[PDB]
Amino acid sequence: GSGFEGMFIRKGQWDCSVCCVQNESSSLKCVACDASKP
Amino acid sequence: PQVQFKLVLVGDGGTGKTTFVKRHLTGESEKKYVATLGVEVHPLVFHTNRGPIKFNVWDTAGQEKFGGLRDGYYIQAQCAIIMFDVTSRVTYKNVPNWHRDLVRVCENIPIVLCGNKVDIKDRKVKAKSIVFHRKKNLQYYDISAKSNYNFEKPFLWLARKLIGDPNLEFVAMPALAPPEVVMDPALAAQYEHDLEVAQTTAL
Ligand SMILES: Nc1nc2c(ncn2[C@@H]2O[C@H](COP(=O)(O)OP(=O)(O)O)[C@@H](O)[C@H]2O)c(=O)[nH]1
Ligand SMILES: [Mg+2]
Ligand SMILES: [Zn+2]
Repeated sequence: GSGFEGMFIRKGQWDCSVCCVQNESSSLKCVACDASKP
Repeated sequence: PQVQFKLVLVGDGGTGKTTFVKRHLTGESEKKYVATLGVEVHPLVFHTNRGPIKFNVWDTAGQEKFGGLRDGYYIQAQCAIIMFDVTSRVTYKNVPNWHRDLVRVCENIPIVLCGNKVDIKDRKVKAKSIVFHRKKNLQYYDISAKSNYNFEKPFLWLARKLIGDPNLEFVAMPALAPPEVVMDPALAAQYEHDLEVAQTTAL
C-alpha cells in the first residue's frame, strides 16, 4: 500500500509528531525540534 | 511503514523557496508547523514505480534573512535543495555559504542546486556561470516555481540517489497549483541546451 518495495523496518525508531524527524529509541526528545518522545 | 526523507530547502531570502514548495497542493494542505524552530514541514508525496515516497520539505519562515539557521533546522536532514535566484547574482554568490552551513551539520547528503525564476526574461545568472555544482558533486536544474517548470526534477534526482536506483521513475506528476506564468517552451529548450553546452566545457 503506502509501503515501498524493499523497505526495511528498524526497531524502536519513532517519528516525531511535530516535525516528522525519525528518531532513535534512546532519544527522549526529538534531536531536531526538541519535542518529547510520544 | 512508509518511505520518507527530511529535505531541507535553503537559500537566500527572496529566492522563491516558499513559492516552490507550495506548488505541491497536498504538501501545502497537510503542512505541519514546528513552533520551536519556526518551520513549516510540507509532506510531498511522489508516486514511483516502486511505490510512494515522501519528501518532508522544511521551509523557513523567513529567518534566513537575518543570519544562518539553527542546528535543529538542519539536523537529520537526509537531502537538500539549495536555491538561488537567476535574476540576482548575489544569491548565487551565497550558494557556497549555504552549502557550508548544510554540510557542517549533515555531511555529504545528496544536494540539488536550483536556479529559480527562469521565467523572467532578463536573466542574470546564466548557464555558463553556474559551476558550483560541478565543483562539489551536486546536480543542478533551472526551475521556475511560478510556472512549475522542472518542478519534479530535483525530487526525482534525489529519490534515485537516496534509494540507490537509477531507473526509479515517477509514474505521474503530483497535483500542482496551476502555473501563474507561462514558461516559454522554446526558452526552456534553449536554457537546457545552454546547460548541456556548459557542462561539456572546462571550468
Ligand atoms: N517571476 C517569478 N517570481 C517568483 C518565482 N518564485 C518566487 N517568485 C517571487 O519571489 C518573491 C519571494 O518569493 P518567496 O517564495 O517568498 O521566496 P523565499 O523568501 O525564498 O521563501 C516573491 O514575490 C515570489 O512571488 C518564480 O519562479 N518566477
Ligand atoms: Mg520563504
Ligand atoms: Zn521533531
